[PDB]
Amino acid sequence: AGXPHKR
Amino acid sequence: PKKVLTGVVVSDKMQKTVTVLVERQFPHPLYGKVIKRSKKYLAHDPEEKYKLGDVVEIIESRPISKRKRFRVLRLVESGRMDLVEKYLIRRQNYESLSK
Amino acid sequence: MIQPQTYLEVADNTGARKIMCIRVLKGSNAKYATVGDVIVASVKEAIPRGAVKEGDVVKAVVVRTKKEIKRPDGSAIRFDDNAAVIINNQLEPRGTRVFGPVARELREKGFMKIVSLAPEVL
Amino acid sequence: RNLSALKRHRQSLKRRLRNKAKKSAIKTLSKKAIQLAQEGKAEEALKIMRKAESLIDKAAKGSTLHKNAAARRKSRLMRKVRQLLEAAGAPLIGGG
Amino acid sequence: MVKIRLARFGSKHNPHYRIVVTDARRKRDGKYIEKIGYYDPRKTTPDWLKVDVERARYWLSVGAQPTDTARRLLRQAGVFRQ
RNA sequence: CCCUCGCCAAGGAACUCUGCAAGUUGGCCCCGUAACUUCGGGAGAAGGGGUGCUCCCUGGGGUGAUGAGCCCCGGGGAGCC
RNA sequence: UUGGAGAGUUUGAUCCUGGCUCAGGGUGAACGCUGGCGGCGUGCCUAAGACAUGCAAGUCGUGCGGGCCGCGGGUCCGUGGUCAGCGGCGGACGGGUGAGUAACGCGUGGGUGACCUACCCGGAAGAGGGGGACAACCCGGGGAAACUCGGGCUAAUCCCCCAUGUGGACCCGCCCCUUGGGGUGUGUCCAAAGGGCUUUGCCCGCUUCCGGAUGGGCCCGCGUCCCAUCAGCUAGUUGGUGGGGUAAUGGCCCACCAAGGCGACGACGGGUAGCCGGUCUGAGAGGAUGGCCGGCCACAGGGGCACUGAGACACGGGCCCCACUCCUACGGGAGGCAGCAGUUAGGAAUCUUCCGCAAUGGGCGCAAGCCUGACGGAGCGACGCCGCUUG
RNA sequence: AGCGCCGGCCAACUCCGUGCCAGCAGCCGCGGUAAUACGGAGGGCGCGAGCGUUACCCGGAUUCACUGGGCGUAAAGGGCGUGUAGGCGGCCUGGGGCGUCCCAUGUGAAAGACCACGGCUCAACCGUGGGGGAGCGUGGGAUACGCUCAGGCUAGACGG
RNA sequence: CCGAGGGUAGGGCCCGUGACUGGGGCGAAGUCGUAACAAGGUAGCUGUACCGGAAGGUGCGGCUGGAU
Ligand SMILES: [Mg+2]
Ligand SMILES: [Mg+2]
Ligand SMILES: [Mg+2]
Ligand SMILES: [Mg+2]
Ligand SMILES: [Mg+2]
Ligand SMILES: [Mg+2]
Ligand SMILES: [Mg+2]
Ligand SMILES: [Mg+2]
Ligand SMILES: [Mg+2]
Ligand SMILES: [Mg+2]
Ligand SMILES: [Mg+2]
Ligand SMILES: [Mg+2]
Ligand SMILES: [Mg+2]
Ligand SMILES: [Mg+2]
Ligand SMILES: [Mg+2]
Ligand SMILES: [Mg+2]
Ligand SMILES: [Mg+2]
Ligand SMILES: [Mg+2]
Ligand SMILES: [Mg+2]
Ligand SMILES: [Mg+2]
Ligand SMILES: [Mg+2]
Ligand SMILES: [Mg+2]
Ligand SMILES: [Mg+2]
Ligand SMILES: [Mg+2]
Ligand SMILES: [Mg+2]
Ligand SMILES: [Mg+2]
Ligand SMILES: [Mg+2]
Ligand SMILES: [Mg+2]
Ligand SMILES: [Mg+2]
Ligand SMILES: [Mg+2]
Ligand SMILES: [Mg+2]
Ligand SMILES: [Mg+2]
Ligand SMILES: [Mg+2]
Ligand SMILES: [Mg+2]
Ligand SMILES: [Mg+2]
Ligand SMILES: [Mg+2]
Ligand SMILES: [Mg+2]
Ligand SMILES: [Mg+2]
Ligand SMILES: [Mg+2]
Ligand SMILES: [Mg+2]
Ligand SMILES: [Mg+2]
Ligand SMILES: [Mg+2]
Ligand SMILES: [Mg+2]
Ligand SMILES: [Mg+2]
Ligand SMILES: [Mg+2]
Ligand SMILES: [Mg+2]
Ligand SMILES: [Mg+2]
Ligand SMILES: [Mg+2]
Ligand SMILES: [Mg+2]
Ligand SMILES: [Mg+2]
Ligand SMILES: [Mg+2]
Ligand SMILES: [Mg+2]
Ligand SMILES: [Mg+2]
Ligand SMILES: [Mg+2]
Ligand SMILES: [Mg+2]
Ligand SMILES: [Mg+2]
Ligand SMILES: [Mg+2]
Ligand SMILES: [Mg+2]
Ligand SMILES: [Mg+2]
Ligand SMILES: [Mg+2]
Ligand SMILES: [Mg+2]
Ligand SMILES: [Mg+2]
Ligand SMILES: [Mg+2]
Ligand SMILES: [Mg+2]
Ligand SMILES: [Mg+2]
Ligand SMILES: [Mg+2]
Ligand SMILES: [Mg+2]
Ligand SMILES: [Mg+2]
Ligand SMILES: [Mg+2]
Ligand SMILES: [Mg+2]
Ligand SMILES: [Mg+2]
Ligand SMILES: [Mg+2]
Ligand SMILES: [Mg+2]
Ligand SMILES: [Mg+2]
Ligand SMILES: [Mg+2]
Ligand SMILES: [Mg+2]
Ligand SMILES: [Mg+2]
Ligand SMILES: [Mg+2]
Ligand SMILES: [Mg+2]
Ligand SMILES: [Mg+2]
Ligand SMILES: [Mg+2]
Ligand SMILES: [Mg+2]
Ligand SMILES: [Mg+2]
Ligand SMILES: [Mg+2]
Ligand SMILES: [Mg+2]
Ligand SMILES: [Mg+2]
Ligand SMILES: [Mg+2]
Ligand SMILES: [Mg+2]
Ligand SMILES: [Mg+2]
Ligand SMILES: [Mg+2]
Ligand SMILES: [Mg+2]
Ligand SMILES: [Mg+2]
Ligand SMILES: [Mg+2]
Ligand SMILES: [Mg+2]
Ligand SMILES: [Mg+2]
Ligand SMILES: [Mg+2]
Ligand SMILES: [Mg+2]
Ligand SMILES: [Mg+2]
Ligand SMILES: [Mg+2]
Ligand SMILES: [Mg+2]
Ligand SMILES: [Mg+2]
Ligand SMILES: [Mg+2]
Ligand SMILES: [Mg+2]
Ligand SMILES: [Mg+2]
Ligand SMILES: [Mg+2]
Ligand SMILES: [Mg+2]
Ligand SMILES: [Mg+2]
Ligand SMILES: [Mg+2]
Ligand SMILES: [Mg+2]
Ligand SMILES: [Mg+2]
Ligand SMILES: [Mg+2]
Ligand SMILES: [Mg+2]
Ligand SMILES: [Mg+2]
Ligand SMILES: [Mg+2]
Ligand SMILES: [Mg+2]
Ligand SMILES: [Mg+2]
Ligand SMILES: [Mg+2]
Ligand SMILES: [Mg+2]
Ligand SMILES: [Mg+2]
Ligand SMILES: [Mg+2]
Ligand SMILES: [Mg+2]
Ligand SMILES: [Mg+2]
Ligand SMILES: [Mg+2]
Ligand SMILES: [Mg+2]
Ligand SMILES: [Mg+2]
Ligand SMILES: [Mg+2]
Ligand SMILES: [Mg+2]
Ligand SMILES: [Mg+2]
Ligand SMILES: [Mg+2]
Ligand SMILES: [Mg+2]
Ligand SMILES: [Mg+2]
Ligand SMILES: [Mg+2]
Ligand SMILES: [Mg+2]
Ligand SMILES: [Mg+2]
Ligand SMILES: [Mg+2]
Ligand SMILES: [Mg+2]
Ligand SMILES: [Mg+2]
Ligand SMILES: [Mg+2]
Ligand SMILES: [Mg+2]
Ligand SMILES: [Mg+2]
Ligand SMILES: [Mg+2]
Ligand SMILES: [Mg+2]
Ligand SMILES: [Mg+2]
Ligand SMILES: [Mg+2]
Ligand SMILES: [Mg+2]
Ligand SMILES: [Mg+2]
Ligand SMILES: [Mg+2]
Ligand SMILES: [Mg+2]
Ligand SMILES: [Mg+2]
Ligand SMILES: [Mg+2]
Ligand SMILES: [Mg+2]
Ligand SMILES: [Mg+2]
Ligand SMILES: [Mg+2]
Ligand SMILES: [Mg+2]
Ligand SMILES: [Mg+2]
Ligand SMILES: [Mg+2]
Ligand SMILES: [Mg+2]
Ligand SMILES: [Mg+2]
Ligand SMILES: [Mg+2]
Ligand SMILES: [Mg+2]
Ligand SMILES: [Mg+2]
Ligand SMILES: [Mg+2]
Ligand SMILES: [Mg+2]
Ligand SMILES: [Mg+2]
Ligand SMILES: [Mg+2]
Ligand SMILES: [Mg+2]
Ligand SMILES: [Mg+2]
Ligand SMILES: [Mg+2]
Ligand SMILES: [Mg+2]
Ligand SMILES: [Mg+2]
Ligand SMILES: [Mg+2]
Ligand SMILES: [Mg+2]
Ligand SMILES: [Mg+2]
Ligand SMILES: [Mg+2]
Ligand SMILES: [Mg+2]
Ligand SMILES: [Mg+2]
Ligand SMILES: [Mg+2]
Ligand SMILES: [Mg+2]
Repeated sequence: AGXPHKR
Repeated sequence: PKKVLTGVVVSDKMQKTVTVLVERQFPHPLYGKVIKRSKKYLAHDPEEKYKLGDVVEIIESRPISKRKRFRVLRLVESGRMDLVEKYLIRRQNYESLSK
Repeated sequence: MIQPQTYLEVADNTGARKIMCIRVLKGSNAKYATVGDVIVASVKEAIPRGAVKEGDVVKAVVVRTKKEIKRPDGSAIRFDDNAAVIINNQLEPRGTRVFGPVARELREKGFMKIVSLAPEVL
Repeated sequence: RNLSALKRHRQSLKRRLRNKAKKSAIKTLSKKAIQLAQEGKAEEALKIMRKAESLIDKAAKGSTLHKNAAARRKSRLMRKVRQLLEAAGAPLIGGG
Repeated sequence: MVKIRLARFGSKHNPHYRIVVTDARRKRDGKYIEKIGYYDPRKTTPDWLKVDVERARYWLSVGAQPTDTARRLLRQAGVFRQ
């Protein structure tokens, strides 16, 4: 939850 | 009256403190049999005069530290390392109880 | 200067967090979207149990940009992120709150609801 | 929508500043006196220490300090002064 | 302060009080310190009032405060007789 | 215009057969590290914190003498840009 | 010795074993069909979901100074009110709720030589001299508002210094005791506030101190559910020293040193649950349960925090963060029903936006009195028990 | 004046309609053309401003068995040893007094429950009084049994 | 300094759901064979192993809860 995540 | 208990000393490995192992007997509330139950108290030994195997009396008192709420009141017996072995064998048997 | 692939924070409580612009709804072939321009977006990150969820194709209006927008009075304004507000086909916001400041350009562009819900209009 | 709670809130602030100011001085002069006691500076320490003691018990007159708090704070002040001056010279004046 | 007052028992439309010592901050029908007598205001029985008087004076001596309508039922029981 | 090189607003793979190329990361110290496994590993997984200079206090070693000097490995405290 | 009933069903039939099932009592119930009256009870068990509107905590002019207003005159006093302000006391009670909590939380018995207690009671002593501030008010910007900023005046039980020291507090001595208990001596430090009448005196208040009483805090023994298909847990962890902190003990908190502490007598973990007096059942032993009433605990939209204070880390007080809702004149601001009614959502399902302070009780006050959705009553509902009718 | 019910358990039976249909049902079971078991009717049983149903608790359930159960073949002896903790442990004498027993004493709030009396015309509800236990604190006592400590024995056990 | 919480990164537990897949239970009158109950027509059961549409068969060892 930045910023893109992995999940 | 400040509660007074009696027990052996199972640990001397602390500064100004010994572990006193008190036991008590009572009948089972439902099955009537008389059963044993024990409890360790961290007692105050400020003169560091008490050692392993000593059967001593402890008295309820104001808190010395967390967990430390009894003072050693008087010696009773000495050299009861036979009871200390019973305690240590049990704690030792716990290694055979894991997985 | 938002274009397809651009990520944007959502400055509302619709449950979305990050959207990626997939179209600039401005004529046949607009290269960029600035403040006040509507985009089409995929919802790339949402919080659980929201109005929108990850994978929704939503519309949103750009409410502030990291590219400074210039003003006829010779001044400019710039923000620390690109943010947008999720809307419906009637240009109304789909949430009840908007977070952070928005650019006054929204008022003249026809987004009176958002401007009111904005804590600051710069 | 109202109350005399608004008033009791205004008063709480006035007494907050009144309490804070007293405790500030109590802390200042005590460290001041203890600092001299370490240097000793025996006379100057005790002359300050009295003004500390005076302000302490002056706080226990109202709601700033409880009696046993003043007593506790006084007990440790004189207790620290003597043991520092014992690494030096005679107390000369008073408070002992 | 500790007080001496009426803790209404009984039922609806059937008042029956106990003259009792309790803390003023205790609730009306709450845990009292000691019972010093009962009182039937409706006078439905030969003895609708009763006070220990010996105890009612102990608590009185140590600082208990009666109510205004409890002061009467101790007066009417002669707690104050000099 | 070509080669080799430097930087670039906003965006950030949308380029393209392919992130090709080039960015990114990067040494040491410390913390910490998953599936799974043949129990060795996977592992530098991942991820993170530290890194300069000044002053003060201090532990151990080599040499020598046990000391000074010289040399090596450290620990704590307060600061400066 | 006041207390103990059993039956159906496996077979062609039998005895046994064994499960299933029924007759009983119970409920904060709900649902169907039905319904006349009264009494005493009792009624959101689900979303501790979300809430429109009124109300649920104020009071004292016998502490102080004013603005207004009427009352008796000389714009001077007195007076009655009235409105905020300053200053007291109350708002920490009472009322709601059961989310959290398997805990010294509760229960039960104890410890405090380790402690506190406003108003009350009892005994002792005292209230003597000076000074000062801030609101109200006057003046000036801002705003739709909430509302606030600035400058200047002033009183008091408001703040401060000095004096007095019955006394009390502190350090160091010695005495008794024996964890910080009670003495004592030198040094050191700490008091106050006045108002109202009927005035060589009373009354309400003030001040330091001792004791009582009451309400608390803290500590310990024993007790307190399910899962071992949770078996190992622990770095402030366990002890020590010094110090901070508090009314007070304590790793409660910090520095350092020691390497300890706990666990099959179930640690750690997971699940569920507020606990009790009691309630239901039962021959008892036991089982099940903890709504209404009483006691204790916990929470006050979700969290963190302290302030004021005898007492709160405070439901209708304050600060900050979050989620939500709201008004707005679009610049900006507000809110916290698990108080009493009431709305909506959820649900099989659970009430009147009633009356009154007359009574009991509480806050304030010299008192009259004021406030009191606590409370006393009324309302709705066969929800329950009891009584009564349709002869 | 209503509601349930009338096969057995379980108190209350006949007629018609239906024909493994429609339906009933807590368990066993009813309905296939003569159904006291389905549906209606008459009659009957039981309660009565209630009567039934669903849900849940205890009871029957001696079916978690302390009171108060079992394990050859019904469900149930570990495949067998060895042994840790633990549980249990022979005859005699003495010390202590922990368990255990006795007496006194403090606590065990009110309410509730229970007995007595009384107040609302009775009752429910409500008031007054009486009776207390267990558990735990303290003080005193008893010592058979269990425990501990000390001393002796040889019948268990081990050894030659 | 601590600090609600926000953020980055990586673990553990639990619940729901998932193309497809595995068996299980139940279901008046389906298809295949007849394994078991009689010596059930190869005594049965059994642990294991291998095989076979299916019950099952066979091997090794065990049991009688096996007929005569
Ligand atoms: Mg957001
Ligand atoms: Mg979601
Ligand atoms: Mg996705
Ligand atoms: Mg929106
Ligand atoms: Mg934002
Ligand atoms: Mg706006
Ligand atoms: Mg300072
Ligand atoms: Mg004080
Ligand atoms: Mg009535
Ligand atoms: Mg109270
Ligand atoms: Mg450059
Ligand atoms: Mg660029
Ligand atoms: Mg850039
Ligand atoms: Mg990218
Ligand atoms: Mg990027
Ligand atoms: Mg690509
Ligand atoms: Mg290209
Ligand atoms: Mg392409
Ligand atoms: Mg492509
Ligand atoms: Mg290629
Ligand atoms: Mg490459
Ligand atoms: Mg590079
Ligand atoms: Mg590099
Ligand atoms: Mg590289
Ligand atoms: Mg992984
Ligand atoms: Mg992997
Ligand atoms: Mg490995
Ligand atoms: Mg490894
Ligand atoms: Mg791999
Ligand atoms: Mg490695
Ligand atoms: Mg790395
Ligand atoms: Mg490594
Ligand atoms: Mg790094
Ligand atoms: Mg430099
Ligand atoms: Mg060195
Ligand atoms: Mg050296
Ligand atoms: Mg060399
Ligand atoms: Mg050498
Ligand atoms: Mg050297
Ligand atoms: Mg029976
Ligand atoms: Mg039978
Ligand atoms: Mg049958
Ligand atoms: Mg059979
Ligand atoms: Mg049969
Ligand atoms: Mg047969
Ligand atoms: Mg037959
Ligand atoms: Mg039978
Ligand atoms: Mg049976
Ligand atoms: Mg049977
Ligand atoms: Mg029943
Ligand atoms: Mg009904
Ligand atoms: Mg009633
Ligand atoms: Mg009623
Ligand atoms: Mg509700
Ligand atoms: Mg309930
Ligand atoms: Mg509830
Ligand atoms: Mg919801
Ligand atoms: Mg809602
Ligand atoms: Mg009102
Ligand atoms: Mg005043
Ligand atoms: Mg006023
Ligand atoms: Mg309360
Ligand atoms: Mg209530
Ligand atoms: Mg309520
Ligand atoms: Mg209640
Ligand atoms: Mg709860
Ligand atoms: Mg738990
Ligand atoms: Mg546990
Ligand atoms: Mg506990
Ligand atoms: Mg306790
Ligand atoms: Mg207690
Ligand atoms: Mg107060
Ligand atoms: Mg008073
Ligand atoms: Mg003056
Ligand atoms: Mg002045
Ligand atoms: Mg001003
Ligand atoms: Mg303004
Ligand atoms: Mg103004
Ligand atoms: Mg001023
Ligand atoms: Mg003396
Ligand atoms: Mg003075
Ligand atoms: Mg004075
Ligand atoms: Mg405790
Ligand atoms: Mg316990
Ligand atoms: Mg200490
Ligand atoms: Mg700690
Ligand atoms: Mg530390
Ligand atoms: Mg250490
Ligand atoms: Mg234990
Ligand atoms: Mg839970
Ligand atoms: Mg619950
Ligand atoms: Mg709970
Ligand atoms: Mg029974
Ligand atoms: Mg009974
Ligand atoms: Mg329970
Ligand atoms: Mg309750
Ligand atoms: Mg109620
Ligand atoms: Mg209750
Ligand atoms: Mg909270
Ligand atoms: Mg709420
Ligand atoms: Mg809040
Ligand atoms: Mg909260
Ligand atoms: Mg204070
Ligand atoms: Mg609280
Ligand atoms: Mg409050
Ligand atoms: Mg608060
Ligand atoms: Mg509220
Ligand atoms: Mg504010
Ligand atoms: Mg404006
Ligand atoms: Mg605003
Ligand atoms: Mg602003
Ligand atoms: Mg503001
Ligand atoms: Mg606010
Ligand atoms: Mg607020
Ligand atoms: Mg309400
Ligand atoms: Mg309602
Ligand atoms: Mg509704
Ligand atoms: Mg509904
Ligand atoms: Mg009601
Ligand atoms: Mg009243
Ligand atoms: Mg009262
Ligand atoms: Mg009154
Ligand atoms: Mg009064
Ligand atoms: Mg009012
Ligand atoms: Mg009212
Ligand atoms: Mg009421
Ligand atoms: Mg109802
Ligand atoms: Mg009725
Ligand atoms: Mg019946
Ligand atoms: Mg028959
Ligand atoms: Mg029957
Ligand atoms: Mg019959
Ligand atoms: Mg036919
Ligand atoms: Mg038909
Ligand atoms: Mg039937
Ligand atoms: Mg039935
Ligand atoms: Mg026919
Ligand atoms: Mg027929
Ligand atoms: Mg026939
Ligand atoms: Mg028939
Ligand atoms: Mg029948
Ligand atoms: Mg029939
Ligand atoms: Mg009736
Ligand atoms: Mg019923
Ligand atoms: Mg029975
Ligand atoms: Mg039973
Ligand atoms: Mg049962
Ligand atoms: Mg059973
Ligand atoms: Mg069974
Ligand atoms: Mg038995
Ligand atoms: Mg049996
Ligand atoms: Mg065998
Ligand atoms: Mg085995
Ligand atoms: Mg053994
Ligand atoms: Mg034994
Ligand atoms: Mg024996
Ligand atoms: Mg004994
Ligand atoms: Mg009782
Ligand atoms: Mg009796
Ligand atoms: Mg009893
Ligand atoms: Mg006893
Ligand atoms: Mg004794
Ligand atoms: Mg930090
Ligand atoms: Mg943190
Ligand atoms: Mg965090
Ligand atoms: Mg944050
Ligand atoms: Mg995870
Ligand atoms: Mg399948
Ligand atoms: Mg066929
Ligand atoms: Mg065959
Ligand atoms: Mg054959
Ligand atoms: Mg055969
Ligand atoms: Mg065969
Ligand atoms: Mg075989
Ligand atoms: Mg074959
Ligand atoms: Mg064979
Ligand atoms: Mg064999
Ligand atoms: Mg044979």
